[PDB]
Amino acid sequence: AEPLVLNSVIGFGGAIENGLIAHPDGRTIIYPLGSTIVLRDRADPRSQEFLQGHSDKVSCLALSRSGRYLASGQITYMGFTADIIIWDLESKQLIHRMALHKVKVQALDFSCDERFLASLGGQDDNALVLWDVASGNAICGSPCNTNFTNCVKFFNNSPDKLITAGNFNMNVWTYDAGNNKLRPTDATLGTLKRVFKSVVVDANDEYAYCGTTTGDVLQIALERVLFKNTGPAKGNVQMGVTATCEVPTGDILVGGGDGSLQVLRTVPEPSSTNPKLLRKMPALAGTKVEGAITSIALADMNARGFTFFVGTAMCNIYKVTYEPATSRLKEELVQTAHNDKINGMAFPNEYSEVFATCGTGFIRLWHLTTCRELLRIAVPNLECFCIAFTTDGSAILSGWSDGKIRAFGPQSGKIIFTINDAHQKAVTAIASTADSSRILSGGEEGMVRVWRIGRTSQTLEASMKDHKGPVNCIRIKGSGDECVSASSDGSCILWDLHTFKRRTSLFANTFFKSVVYHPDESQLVTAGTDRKVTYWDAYDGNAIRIEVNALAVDRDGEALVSGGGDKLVKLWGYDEGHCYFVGVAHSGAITAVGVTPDKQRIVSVGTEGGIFIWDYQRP
Amino acid sequence: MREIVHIQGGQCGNQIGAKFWEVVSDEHGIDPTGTYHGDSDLQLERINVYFNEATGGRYVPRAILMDLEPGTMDSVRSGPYGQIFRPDNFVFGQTGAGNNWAKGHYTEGAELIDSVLDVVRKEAESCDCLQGFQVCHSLGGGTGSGMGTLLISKIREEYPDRMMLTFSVVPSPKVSDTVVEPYNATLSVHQLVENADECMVLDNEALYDICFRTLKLTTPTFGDLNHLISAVMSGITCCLRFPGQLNADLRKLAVNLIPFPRLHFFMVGFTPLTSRGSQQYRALTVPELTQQMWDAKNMMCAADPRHGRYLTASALFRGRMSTKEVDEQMLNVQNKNSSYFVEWIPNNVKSSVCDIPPKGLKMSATFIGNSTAIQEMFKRVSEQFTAMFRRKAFLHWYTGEGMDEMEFTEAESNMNDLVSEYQQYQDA
Amino acid sequence: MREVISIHIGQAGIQVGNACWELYCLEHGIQPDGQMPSDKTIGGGDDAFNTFFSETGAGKHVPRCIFLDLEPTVVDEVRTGTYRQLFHPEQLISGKEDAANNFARGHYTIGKEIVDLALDRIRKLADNCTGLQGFLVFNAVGGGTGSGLGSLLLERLSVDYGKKSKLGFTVYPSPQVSTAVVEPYNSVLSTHSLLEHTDVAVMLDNEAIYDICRRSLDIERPTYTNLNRLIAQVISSLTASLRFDGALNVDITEFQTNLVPYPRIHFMLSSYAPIISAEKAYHEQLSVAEITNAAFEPASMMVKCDPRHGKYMACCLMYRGDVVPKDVNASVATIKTKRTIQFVDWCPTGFKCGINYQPPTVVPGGDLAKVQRAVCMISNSTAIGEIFSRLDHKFDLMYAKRAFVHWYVGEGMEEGEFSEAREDLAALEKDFEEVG
Ligand SMILES: CC(=O)O[C@H]1C(=O)[C@@]2(C)[C@H]([C@H](OC(=O)c3ccccc3)[C@]3(O)C[C@H](OC(=O)[C@H](O)[C@@H](NC(=O)c4ccccc4)c4ccccc4)C(C)=C1C3(C)C)[C@]1(OC(C)=O)CO[C@@H]1C[C@@H]2O
Ligand SMILES: Nc1nc2c(ncn2[C@@H]2O[C@H](COP(=O)(O)OP(=O)(O)OP(=O)(O)O)[C@@H](O)[C@H]2O)c(=O)[nH]1
Ligand SMILES: Nc1nc2c(ncn2[C@@H]2O[C@H](COP(=O)(O)OP(=O)(O)O)[C@@H](O)[C@H]2O)c(=O)[nH]1
Ligand SMILES: [Mg+2]
Repeated sequence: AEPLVLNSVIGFGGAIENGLIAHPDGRTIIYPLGSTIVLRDRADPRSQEFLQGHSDKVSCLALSRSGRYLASGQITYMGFTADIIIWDLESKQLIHRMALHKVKVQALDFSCDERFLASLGGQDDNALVLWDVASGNAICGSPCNTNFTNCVKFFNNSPDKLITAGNFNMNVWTYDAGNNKLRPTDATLGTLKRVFKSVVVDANDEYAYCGTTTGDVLQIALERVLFKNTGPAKGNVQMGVTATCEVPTGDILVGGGDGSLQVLRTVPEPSSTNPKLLRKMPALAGTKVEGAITSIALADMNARGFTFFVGTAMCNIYKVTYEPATSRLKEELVQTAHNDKINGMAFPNEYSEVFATCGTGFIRLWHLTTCRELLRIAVPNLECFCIAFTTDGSAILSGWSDGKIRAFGPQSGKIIFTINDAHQKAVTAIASTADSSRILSGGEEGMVRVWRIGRTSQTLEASMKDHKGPVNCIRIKGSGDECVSASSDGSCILWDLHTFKRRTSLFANTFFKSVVYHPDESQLVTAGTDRKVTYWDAYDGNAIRIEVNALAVDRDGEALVSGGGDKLVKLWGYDEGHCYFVGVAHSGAITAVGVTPDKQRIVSVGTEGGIFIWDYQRP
Repeated sequence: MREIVHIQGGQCGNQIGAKFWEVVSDEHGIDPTGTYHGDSDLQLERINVYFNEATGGRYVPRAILMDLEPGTMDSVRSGPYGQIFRPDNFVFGQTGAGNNWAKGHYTEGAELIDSVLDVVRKEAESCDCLQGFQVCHSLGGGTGSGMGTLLISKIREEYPDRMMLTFSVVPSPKVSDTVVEPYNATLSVHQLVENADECMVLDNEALYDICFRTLKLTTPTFGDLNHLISAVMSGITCCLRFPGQLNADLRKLAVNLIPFPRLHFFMVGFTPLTSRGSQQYRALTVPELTQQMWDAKNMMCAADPRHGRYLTASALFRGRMSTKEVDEQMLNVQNKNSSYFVEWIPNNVKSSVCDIPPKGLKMSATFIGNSTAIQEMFKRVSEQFTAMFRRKAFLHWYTGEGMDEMEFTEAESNMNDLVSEYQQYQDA
Repeated sequence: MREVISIHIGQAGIQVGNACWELYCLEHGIQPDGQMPSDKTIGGGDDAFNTFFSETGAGKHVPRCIFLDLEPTVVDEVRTGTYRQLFHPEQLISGKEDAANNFARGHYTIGKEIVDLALDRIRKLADNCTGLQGFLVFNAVGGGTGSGLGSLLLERLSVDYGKKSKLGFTVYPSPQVSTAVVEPYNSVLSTHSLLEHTDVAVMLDNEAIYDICRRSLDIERPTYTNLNRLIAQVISSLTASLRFDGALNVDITEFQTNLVPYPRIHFMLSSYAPIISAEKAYHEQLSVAEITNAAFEPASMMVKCDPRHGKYMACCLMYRGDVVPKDVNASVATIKTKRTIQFVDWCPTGFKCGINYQPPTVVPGGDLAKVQRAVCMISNSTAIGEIFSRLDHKFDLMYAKRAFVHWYVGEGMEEGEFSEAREDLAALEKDFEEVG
């Protein structure tokens, strides 16, 4: 039926170099996700328009001038062609779907004339191809060389030449008119071996600027391609230049792989002491942002300066307003997004306004009405699993790939306790009692344990409940005292926990991912590899049997909401069993789903690195 | 355990292996990506017989592809399931074979054995319990006969205790796709007899009839013939792969089928086999499968069992059935055509069965037979060889690789000694 | 990887060298200017032409051939024709003076000065190949260059390589039609020195192909281009396995082992089918059965030799386009049922067949039609001795008179080479009778 309004989506494609784009003279920000492109309003941080036409993951993004259609590359599997896709604007649908570059797409760009679109093969199959836009067909093709190129750029004028740089090579290619060939001219630099990363061309094709892993910003002339000036004087960028762009005044924004964002005024200057010699590029303004800078786009405010949208590797979006009048550079943090593979969701009991997300680097906290994440409790190396709230409103439990559980609080302060060696390796599921007096931990090496917890003294008891495989999920009746442990063998086991004697329940047809009680009933709903949403009996039975990973229920058993390897979200009238109000466009293997108890909202989260919000209506 | 290492010699052997490794890849429910996507645990319990572990939950086939002129090895690499093979398991030489057994076994064979034998060993210790070898031949061509037997001799001197299977496809009596064919046939026979334990013989001719009449095929391509051989190649190892109320390892098939160290040339056929028409009428019953396999049509070898006498036999079913049915069926037949069997062997059949059926069907079977009618093929070949060796036709090629003529006398004498042995136990 | 070297000597050799090198560049899309569209990795097509070309540092494809001739007029024509941007002028060899239908002039006096140049280009060409399948010679017996230079070359090649295979398509002096008058001599002198140096030898004459274009194509104006147009079709059918796919691929080694029983007996015949115009193809189904019937027909042979007076020692059939091998097995059986077709006893076998999925390509403005099928046959039959014997009769008919011999002994020869080559003619002929 598909009525499900998409209220909010938080996410960002971090390490997609030059992935961030701003609509030229438009009100939209364009940036990629797991496998989609997102066009947000420039102002209203709700109006999103998503484009989903790729199969695996967007890899490169290019946008032609004049707000015209934009091209999107794609990564694919080992021996299957990539898929460049041209997406129209003013209609926001597909136009052409071109296929080459058997491994992945490395770089794309439009010419000043919107008629030519150049592509660059992956690590393997690295060749330079030209495409026509009217006919989605390849005009010209040629392999660059052994040292694989990295970035390519059309000239701002004369849309007939284009410069490309890579590992140990720079070239300028001109498209011949007599044939389907394009002739390269190599770059001549004096005994210099630089791994060029980013390349920009000035407005008038005078000088090409090129970043370097060493940290230099080599500016070269383009009439002849020879080299002119090295880079920033009074030092050197720390992690090498990664995200370079040009401000219309003739200066260059440079962002290294550490967060150093500075402005180099590049006008050929004579060396003061030695007149027949040039200086290096000075630095007008400088700042520090959080994380390696990967993408820079421009927005002409023209009142004082310019506002540049800066996407950093840490999935943060900054608004860097710089005015050269007083050489003042101020940054703002517009939007943040998680990094990758959000592992666990958590809702505080009887609270439908704030929630928490356990990811592969650390725990973040968000709230309902706005993204506006509250805090990020960081643990450097090892990743978190199965975040949990202690019942009735209490600490946050987090079991890590170390095999240790740790407790934090609201402000989360300092670690409440660390149950170390909680399992052999990689504790996987964690639950608490309704009295917050014991904590269940199901590890990845097929074991279940429980720890008794006092007020300030912890109790390490030796339950050692042996299970048949990794424990995907653990649930407990909030009404009484019981336990259910799922498995990567699907044999969901009912433990009594009064005697710890493994009430002999077993369910074996495949291996399961998520099990849920019916609220105040002897029923069960389990989800595993094969499409199975079977309703069980707590009295060793199966009421009914109807790739799925996550399940959730309402206050009462109204709407069982579900998701899995399929990129959809299925809502079910629990008692009736129909798939009403099905939602789409979650580009990746969805991992968890929540119901926001008090209100009617379904939060969905998957491995793509994003979070989605929907409403909730059941017949 | 019971891991099986696989070889694919010559073009045909390289080609039928593309199907056999495509059928089994589906029976166990893995993807051409190498990642398993079946449903049961039974696909994974004995998956080790045909595959190896790989990083990322991937399984790659334990196959070895040898061929001079690597042109065709591009085809299988471009096939839908060419992505699963280990590209270091692609041994080839650029110079052609010439359909000369000598250079395939004296000059060009010798230069690749060191590489191949390095490959075979690289995956012989990877087996916690190596059961045996298995090869895919074609006795007409130069690589298959030449390299395979030369490869076979090397295997025997280092793996004597293990068993060397051979899915050899023999030349045809009436048809000859090449001209020097009988030479490479006999010269290989002088090698198979002494360095092999079991050797099925199959021929394109009956493969054309079985395709033509029973399946009602119009245009039999090569893949279909190999599609058939892929089936009987999978029908053998159901006991090693799947459960069975009466399992049957290969080593117990050999001891149950060869009374003497040199009567080891077999004959095969598949069941059930029906077009899309009669499958809507025919029913799958134990009686159906046993009469079809016992017939003298389904024998893929171009031989007539009626002219001979079954020394031994066997049957490999698969599907949930009453084993008593199969018990009496083989007892009925052993009584009716009592002339086609031997006397000094009281019960000369082995009746195996497996509990797991084929993928889409529910029941199936496979026949094996060590009859003395197979000596008929060796009579034909021994004629053509002695006709041209009577005139030394095409012979300058063979002495052109250091070879001699005594070898042509020896190989023929052994063929005569062999066919004679199948006559002793043939008292009409 | 699988590459051959097509040599074209004499005038006819560089005449068919035009047609074949007109055919090849068309089947592969090779434009006359070396290159073709979608040449680079954008095309995604390799190995399809390496047998006949060498991609430059970028774009252009130079054909791997050699045009050799003493008459400057024809080689200078190709230098002027449309197909000049193809050939590197190191390939196109010429000389100030011709051989003028003398063997010594082609073998003893002039040939010795340019062969070294030829070998130097071959050595420049042999080193470019990774896997060399074999030499491919195009001779025209009956002239001074062909008999003189070709023979001298093959000696130089054998003492160079030996291990390499030699193959040659040579046009023989027809029994009835004869453009020259002294061709018996040089033909005799050619046959010998090629024999102990060539490994295989195909034979065919214009008079036979004169009937082919008459009976089948129904053209009344046959010229040298048409015959050469057919020879293009023949060899394209042979090399197809070297340069394409399809069931039962064949290479020269494979093809040669199962066609030459004895070191001396290697002279073979040829035939092509179907040979039809555009309209007959509309009134025809072209089943594999008829095409393989017209193949073994002694009318459709390309030489005026009757095989029904001898026995096929072996045969080789190269189909093309849409064929499935049951049909070959089907139709080849039908022939082996027939009676007019004989075989010598010691070979119960005799058929090395082959298929190729790539269709036969027609030339624009050409004469043949567009078909999905075709066959070319090559049979080594003992009936070939007859045309070998006619020349045996024309030699002594003149050598008795000692007519025209002063040219030869005057040009650095003697009478010995006549008698010496005379005995090899008889010696060969009896070998064609020993096999009975
Ligand atoms: C709906 C249905 O049942 O259709 C059948 C079917 O009708 C028939 C005609 C099938 C069908 O087979 C053929 O038509 C066929 C064509 C050429 C050569 C051989 C067979 C079938 O293709 C074959 C296929 O059989 C299998 O899949 C087997 O498990 C077989 N699998 C393969 O060969 C295979 C492998 C990879 C990819 C695709 C197929 C197998 C055999 C041994 C060991 C493991 C697997 C099935 C049941 C059917 C169809 C689809 C029509 C038959 O074959 C098999 C192997 O069962 C032909 O005689 C049987 C009788 C079946 O009734
Ligand atoms: N079928 C066919 N025969 C040709 C063709 N061109 C020439 N011939 C024949 O070639 C024979 C003469 O060949 P030449 O090349 O001139 O002889 P030569 O060895 O070069 O010696 P010179 O003529 O002195 O240069 C004649 O019998 C021609 O019929 C052709 O294009 N097709
Ligand atoms: N079942 C089957 N048999 C084939 C196939 N291709 C060839 N054969 C037979 O293989 C024989 C030739 O052996 P080949 O491998 O080509 O020569 P070799 O490379 O020197 O060993 C011929 O008799 C063919 O008929 C095929 O695709 N399927
Ligand atoms: Mg001439």
